[PDB]
Formats: sequence, C-alpha cells, structure tokens
Amino acid sequence: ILQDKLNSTMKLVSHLTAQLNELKE
Amino acid sequence: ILQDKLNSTMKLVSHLTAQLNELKE
Repeated sequence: ILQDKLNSTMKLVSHLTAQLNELKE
Repeated sequence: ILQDKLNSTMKLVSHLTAQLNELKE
C-alpha cells in the first residue's frame, strides 16, 4: 500500500513535469 | 498523523491534476 501510494505520487510528479514541458514548448 | 499527511499530499496531487486538465481544456 505504501508503494502504491509512492508510485501514484511519482505518476503525479511525472504528469506535472510533462505539463510544465508542454508549457515551455 | 503520517496518513493524514499522506492524504493531504494526495489531495494536493489531485488538485494539480485537475488544474492541469483545466489548462488542457
């Protein structure tokens, strides 16, 4: 359960990174 | 306390996701 939460957080972080990159472009 | 912090972080992540989706739209 801890690791599923960790990986959901990582996915959210990746989504934020991708949206920031899209804004950059 | 750890789990309340976890859930606040999850809520913040969900808010970021929703705002990113709104920007997409």
